Amino acid sequence: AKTLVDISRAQDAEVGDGTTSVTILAGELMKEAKPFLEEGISSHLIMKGYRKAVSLAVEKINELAVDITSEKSSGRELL
Amino acid sequence: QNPNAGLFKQGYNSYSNADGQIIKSIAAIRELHQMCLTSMGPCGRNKIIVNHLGKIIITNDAATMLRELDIVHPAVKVLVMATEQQKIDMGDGTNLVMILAGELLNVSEKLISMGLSAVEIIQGYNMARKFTLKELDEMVVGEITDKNDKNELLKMIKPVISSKKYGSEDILSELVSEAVSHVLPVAQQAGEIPYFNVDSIRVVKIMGGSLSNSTVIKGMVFNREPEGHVKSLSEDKKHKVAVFTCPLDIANTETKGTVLLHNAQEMLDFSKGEEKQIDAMMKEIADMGVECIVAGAGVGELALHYLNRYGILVLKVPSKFELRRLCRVCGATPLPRLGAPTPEELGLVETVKTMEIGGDRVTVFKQEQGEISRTSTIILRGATQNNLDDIERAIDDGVAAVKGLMKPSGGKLLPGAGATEIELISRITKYGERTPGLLQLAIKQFAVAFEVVPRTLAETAGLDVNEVLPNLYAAHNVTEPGAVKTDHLYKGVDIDGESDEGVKDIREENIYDMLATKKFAINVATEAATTVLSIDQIIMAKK
Repeated sequence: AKTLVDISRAQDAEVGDGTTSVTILAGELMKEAKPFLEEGISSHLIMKGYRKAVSLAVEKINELAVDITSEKSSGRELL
Repeated sequence: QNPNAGLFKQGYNSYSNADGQIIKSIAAIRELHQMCLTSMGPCGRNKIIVNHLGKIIITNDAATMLRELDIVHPAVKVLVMATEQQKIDMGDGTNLVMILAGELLNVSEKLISMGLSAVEIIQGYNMARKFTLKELDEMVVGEITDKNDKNELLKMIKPVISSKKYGSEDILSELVSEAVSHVLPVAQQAGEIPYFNVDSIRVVKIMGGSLSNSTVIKGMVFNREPEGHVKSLSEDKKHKVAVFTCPLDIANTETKGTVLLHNAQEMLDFSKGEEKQIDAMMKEIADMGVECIVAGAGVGELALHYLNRYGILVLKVPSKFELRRLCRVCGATPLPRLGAPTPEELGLVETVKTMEIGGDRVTVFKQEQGEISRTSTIILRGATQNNLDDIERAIDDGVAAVKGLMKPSGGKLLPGAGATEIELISRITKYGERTPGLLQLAIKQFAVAFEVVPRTLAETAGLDVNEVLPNLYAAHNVTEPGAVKTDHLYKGVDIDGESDEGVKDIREENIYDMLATKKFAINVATEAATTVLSIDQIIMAKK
């Protein structure tokens, strides 16, 4: 559980926002993996399943995140 | 009222074979055997251990973990002492020695319960060990030419980083192999004089950045401040460096010599005396061409003022271990006195500068061409402190792997990733039916004990034991329509992680195991299990 505190201190340092949400998301992701242990699923495929989901998530966030400069806007009208 | 028979000594602990202590001793090792089963392999993980002093040590290496764990049963201490044999000599394979020695006791448990004598169990492993040593010479596929090329080092270093830290093996291999090529001179076909040591590669770390932004320095890297208004020296060639054990201050008497002021008359004489004496000693050093002074002891206030006017870089290294590696680069030597820069004892550095790497400005120590350095340092960067400390322990295992390139069978290699342990099964069982007598029981079980390596890699990877395991036996055992066996000898054990059917070939990823490391690990694991099986009684006393 100290790891959740260690990543929270780095969340407030390198970023400064989402210190509480990063621990809840890591804890809820831990809660979703609880029935996986009771069924006998090893942790290797559990790690590779989430690492692939995050890889597909970052690619989707870049599509969801809108950063525009010369496209139908300028450095002013956007703000 | 109820007496006790069998103990004539004292109320201390007496462990005899009558109650099956030889099984209980293995059961105590089995508790720590599964500990190493969660270590070896890319699915392994570091263990968090809090020292009695309130210090947290995090490392993936199991041999380092054994030093941080309190061992109770002395039978485990025999395996710990045997584990240090693998860490001190070859520096790699500690997971192969401990897990195999624990499995050699597991397969021997079936022989003890069957009624086979423990003496014939030891005699069977001694005959099976000599049969294995003869096969390891004929199982060599490729051989390292010892070219010391950067591309040739990436072949050996990649599997060493593997089964420790996964996914960074492509980035870390370029960082480790670059520092190895810096400390190795230019030579070929000469094994008389050793060159590469275990201290030639220093590992430093800093918070921030990533592994892709890390670089490799050809010399020692210092993370401290220059301690003066001079940030760095010039680019001129062959700067002189002087190492001083005496602190920087006015020359005093070796015995006592405490400065005291009786009256104001002695105040102006002793204050100006420290100003004239230090300036006279620092001027003679700067006139000889020495632009850098290494002070092992403390530095006075008036000393830093005169070094800034002469443009001399200030460096303080209190650690004597860092001074030893400093002498191997420039050639400087610590002088017991102050103010006598003898040119024979001085060193020469090509380039010394203060650059900002990782967010903080550090003063490094490196070279260019001349005065070739035998010591290098790798700068690590990353946003995760837990994974950063694990890489520091993983590089140290890679440094010892480069040392295994020396005369004792350094070039020869065997296919790894479970391909070696499974192939030994068919070769030992071939000699089982060849050797008549009661030795067939221990020889066959000696080959079955090698099944723990492929089973552990398949179990920790989430693969079904009932699926991959029968495919591993069919991979190394095939029926070829001919006298000469052919096709795939490269089929190993695959960790998967994405998807696959069956197994994969070792020739694709070029994951190989050194002969000197594997051959030495078998002899240690055999003698370690020999000691445990030979002990039928253990006598202990309470502390």
